[PDB]
Amino acid sequence: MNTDITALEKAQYPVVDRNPAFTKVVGNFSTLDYLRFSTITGISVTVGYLSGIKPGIKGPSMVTGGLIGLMGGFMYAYQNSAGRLMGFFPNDGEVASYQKR
Amino acid sequence: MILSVLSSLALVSGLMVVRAKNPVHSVLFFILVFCDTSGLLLLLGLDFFAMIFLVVYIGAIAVLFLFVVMMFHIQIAEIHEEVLRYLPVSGIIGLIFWWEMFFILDNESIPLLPTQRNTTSLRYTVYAGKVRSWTNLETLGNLLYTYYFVWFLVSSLILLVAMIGAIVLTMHRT
Amino acid sequence: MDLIKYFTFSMIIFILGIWGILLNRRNILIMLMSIELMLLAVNLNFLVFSVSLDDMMGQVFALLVLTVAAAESAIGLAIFVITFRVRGTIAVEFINSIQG
Amino acid sequence: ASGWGITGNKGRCYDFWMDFSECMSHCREPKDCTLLREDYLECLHHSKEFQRRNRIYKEEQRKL
Amino acid sequence: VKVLTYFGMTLAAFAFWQSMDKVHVWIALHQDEKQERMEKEAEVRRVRAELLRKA
Amino acid sequence: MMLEFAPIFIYLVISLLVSLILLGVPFLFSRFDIRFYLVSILFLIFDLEVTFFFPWAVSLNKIDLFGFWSMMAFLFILTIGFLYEWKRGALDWE
Amino acid sequence: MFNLFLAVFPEIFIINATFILLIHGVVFSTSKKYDYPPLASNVGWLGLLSVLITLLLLAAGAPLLTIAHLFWNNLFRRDNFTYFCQIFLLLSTAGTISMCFDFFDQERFDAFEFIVLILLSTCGMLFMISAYDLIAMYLAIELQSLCFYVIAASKRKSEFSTEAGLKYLILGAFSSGILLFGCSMIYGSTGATHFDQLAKILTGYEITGARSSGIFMGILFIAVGFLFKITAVPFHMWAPDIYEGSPTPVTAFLSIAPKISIFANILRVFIYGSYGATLQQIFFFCSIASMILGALAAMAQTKVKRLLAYSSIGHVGYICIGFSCGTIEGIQSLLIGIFIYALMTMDAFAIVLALRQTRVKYIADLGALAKTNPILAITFSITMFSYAGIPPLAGFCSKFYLFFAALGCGAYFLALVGVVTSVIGCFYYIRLVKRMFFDTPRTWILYEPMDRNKSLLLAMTSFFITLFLLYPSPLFSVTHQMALSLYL
Amino acid sequence: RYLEEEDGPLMKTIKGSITGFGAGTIYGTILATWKDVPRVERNVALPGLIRTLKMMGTHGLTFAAIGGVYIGVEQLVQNFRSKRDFYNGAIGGFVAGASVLGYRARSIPTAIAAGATLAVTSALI
Amino acid sequence: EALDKGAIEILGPYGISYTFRRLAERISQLQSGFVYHYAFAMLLGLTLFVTFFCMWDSLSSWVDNRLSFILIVSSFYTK
Repeated sequence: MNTDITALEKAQYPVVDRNPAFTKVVGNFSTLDYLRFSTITGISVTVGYLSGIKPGIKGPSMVTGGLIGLMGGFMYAYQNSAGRLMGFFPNDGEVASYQKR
Repeated sequence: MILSVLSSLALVSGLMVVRAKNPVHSVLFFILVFCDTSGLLLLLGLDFFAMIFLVVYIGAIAVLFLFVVMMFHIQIAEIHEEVLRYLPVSGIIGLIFWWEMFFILDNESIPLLPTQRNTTSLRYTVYAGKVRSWTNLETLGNLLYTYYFVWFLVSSLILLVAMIGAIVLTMHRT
Repeated sequence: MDLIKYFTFSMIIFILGIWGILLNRRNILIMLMSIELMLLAVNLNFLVFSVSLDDMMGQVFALLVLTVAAAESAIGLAIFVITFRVRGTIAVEFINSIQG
Repeated sequence: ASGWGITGNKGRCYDFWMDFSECMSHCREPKDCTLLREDYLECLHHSKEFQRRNRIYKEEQRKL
Repeated sequence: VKVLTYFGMTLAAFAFWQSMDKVHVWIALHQDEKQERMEKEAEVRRVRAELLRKA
Repeated sequence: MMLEFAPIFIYLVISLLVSLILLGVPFLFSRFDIRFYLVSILFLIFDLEVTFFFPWAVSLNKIDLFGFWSMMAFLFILTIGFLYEWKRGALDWE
Repeated sequence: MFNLFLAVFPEIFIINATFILLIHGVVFSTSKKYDYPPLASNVGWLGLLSVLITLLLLAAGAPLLTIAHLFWNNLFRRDNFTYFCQIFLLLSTAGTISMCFDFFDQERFDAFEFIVLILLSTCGMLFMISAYDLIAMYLAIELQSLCFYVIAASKRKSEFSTEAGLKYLILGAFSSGILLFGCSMIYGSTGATHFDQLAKILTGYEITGARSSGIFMGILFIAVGFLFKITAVPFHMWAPDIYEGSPTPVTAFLSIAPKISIFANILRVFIYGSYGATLQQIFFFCSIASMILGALAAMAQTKVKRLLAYSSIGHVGYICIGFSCGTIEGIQSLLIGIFIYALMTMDAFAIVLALRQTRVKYIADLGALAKTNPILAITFSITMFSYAGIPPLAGFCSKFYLFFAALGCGAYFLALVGVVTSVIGCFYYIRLVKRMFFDTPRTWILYEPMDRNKSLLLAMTSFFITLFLLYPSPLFSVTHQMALSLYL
Repeated sequence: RYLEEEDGPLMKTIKGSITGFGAGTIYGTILATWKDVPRVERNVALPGLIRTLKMMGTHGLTFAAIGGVYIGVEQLVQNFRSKRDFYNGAIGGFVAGASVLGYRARSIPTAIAAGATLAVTSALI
Repeated sequence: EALDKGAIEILGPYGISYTFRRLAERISQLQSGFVYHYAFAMLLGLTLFVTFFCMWDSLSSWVDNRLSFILIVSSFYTK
């Protein structure tokens, strides 16, 4: 499969890595990325618990909501980290660990 | 000539689909239209599609129709109607559609009249594309799952909707 | 003259679907079957055109349309079944309550 | 226009389509790409070739 | 319908398709006249426009 | 080449002749069960699955990992549907 | 390889969440341990959460949706226009779902599969907006339509719901076949299905004497399918019956979400394309017919749902006038009208769903509502006057552009039709205010108060309707932005 | 903007009548197909077809009458006065509507309303 | 009596209300409740589209745009 990451609208910030790997993007998670992930996971677990009381399945409903929240929170954090590393988002921190390292 | 034969068989079978008094007979004449279509596809050289029309349209869809329409036990009185009064409106609509639509390719695709000369010696043959031939199956399979896989997955979503709807609308568990 | 004859085959199938709609006011099962005829005529056009233009895009869409036709027939017959179950008959005089 | 042939090779009319597309990619007036466009459509439908051969057939029938 | 009724209908449809073939041949034979008529009418319109654009 | 289909047509003609000879020689001397509709629906779905497998199975050598995983995702969606069928009692005829 | 799928993170997430909700619902609804609990509201809340998370993922990753555009080019095309259209669609889905919980609880509609089908149709409309090829467009349209057919017959024991499902299925399959025929004709005539290839082949010639009749009829049949989809006359008669017969949340969802998705499709297939004014005349004549028929038929109605259905038909006519004129301001005003009509329709259907707990069916059932719930009667009147187009309410923008385009594009018959239809509409809208405020019936109907969700949504939409024209700049600028993203 | 025709007032009237007859035939066909059949004509095919053909004939005659008298009176008014305006044709539409539609509807107010509507539809042209 | 409560009423709110009520009545009966009528409407709309937007090349020799709209409005006064 021929692949091409070239985006339609060019990055507006220094490109630290144009196609960062999965492990590299994950290792690039900042404290803000872990804050977004934890907030989305906690809100999802809360909604699962509160919506599950009436049917009587608050536990399993918490599990289902937490799974949805874990998926969405990881997705949001990965999005932010990869976009920073590709220069689509403000990434002064990534540029610091690039000039220095 | 063979196209004329298949066209005539399909025309009569389709008329029978839309005009049979008994709907079960309408489903069986629909199977005959699909067999005729498969023959046409074989003439086109598309054997996979010719076989898949038998497997899916006759083997699965028409069986669904037959199962449902047989268990309905429809009495002729509930669906009968004299259709002589529809000759004029059908005549007008069919004539308009015929003239506008059976000749839609004539201006764009002007036919080659068959001359009284052997124009079959002017067939140039290229052996480069004949060294390794692809079947219609391999040509389709080269594309479905890689370069157009999103449409493939959306079709799967359509099928999942079909399953869920079938259950939610008809299921009466014992 | 090959292409025009294939196309008129598909044309007669489509026209027969239109006629089945026109001629079956009291027979909604045959209205569904006429719609299926129209969908077969379009599927054939894509195959014929794909052969005529030497292009594979017609065949990909032909397979995906067959999937759509299957799903639509399944759901349509489900709706038929539930309508029949509620009314006990398929006559069109019992599916005309909504009006105006 | 897609380039995928029904026998696993480049489509018959793909080169004409491309040349049309490169032409339109920098000509601000579409009338600048008329010749390549009608070449691509002629590859698709063979309309002018068949029309000329039908002219030949007509003249032969007239002179017979 | 009876088997023979079906076969008579198929024969009628075969005759109809052969007539359709005759119609297609006829339409093909009149391409040159139609293009000539189209050219003459286009020339009429263009002359009329060029004469009207003069004022 | 479609050349190998002509013998099949002649074979069909001859088989029809034999059947007519065999069947013609002796002439000389209100209950709807939803489960049948449901089994038809499931058959239709899995028949389309077998249909999409044939091009894939003959083409695995060229699509490599990408085509394998695209088919896997297709199967995953349809198997979620099948699990829904199982849990709702569509596969039980009791 | 993984990073290429950043272009489809929202769809991947929402599809996976829908699968999770399907499994959760089926596993615990069949459970004897939990006494087979109804899960429509539990799954509904989790699905509202999933929709909101999808909206966050889409909104935040605005540049990333255009990543790997060459690789994804033959499947879809994401840009500014699709970005804002999809955000609007997700917001509409979220509001519609939020208005369903009282219906689930008090009616006891326990089917969680209703939510799953709404989510799958939302995935379908998401794919419709980003479709950039006839094949993808058709497939996404069909996924959407199949979900709608199933949910319209969700009350499977009801005569009305089954009838609506049957009529919907038959007529929708008919129109879909017509549209597919159009696509096949276009493909055969041009050898292309991608929207860019179609744009190149068609530009510069339109009807130049030697006109491809195949392309003409392909455009015609595709337009017929689109006009069926937007409930435009004479391909409209399904809509009032289906709207009335479906369950009221289904009617609410159908009156908003599918219009956004198909108008996105219409703008990308034709405006981005190239043909004669023939298609513009098609939409012009359909707009005129829609205004006239909608106005008169709405005047004839005695039931609330049918009146809202015919009102929507009239307003799509008003909207399609903006498509016909073929200017940047035409597209801007079409987008503004769609936005304002969506918000107003959500307001009206929140009121209708609130009153359906007492089984409101007739307009006469609203008698003495100004006495039994004064604030609610005022909120419904603000909505009705917005519908009639009376300034300074938000509904006045549609009237203003209708008349502006007509006196600019040079039309005077259109201005006359607009005047007469506006007056007729004002009459049958203020009839509802007269019923709630002026009549003194012998027998009253006392309505149960609405839940918190519908009250919050109603308060917000009522503030928007009364106050949008005080600060309308963001909508104007964002719609202008979208109109230009289509061409450049 | 109009310079594509050969005209001929008698030919104009004849062709207008022919076009009106065609339109009336099609409109009567649609009307006949839209209505149901009476209960005592459902097991018999011929009377329904006869009624459909009668509807086609009646509506074709009426529409041909409109399309002929309209154009004829328009030309006769524009010829005898020798001035071209929308005032000619307005009177023709008035007389066509009034006469034919009041003959069919059997009423004077209906004839006046038809004449007024036809005059307006010609004044907007 | 002759003008205010008379002609101005009849050629005004009294007469206007009556005719629009009758027109709304007539249009409402178009939505007949029969699925056949709706499909027939779709088919007739497609046929009208095709006929007007393509089959209007050589019809102009026999027709006039005047007579076209004359007959449509004249249709409303039938039976």
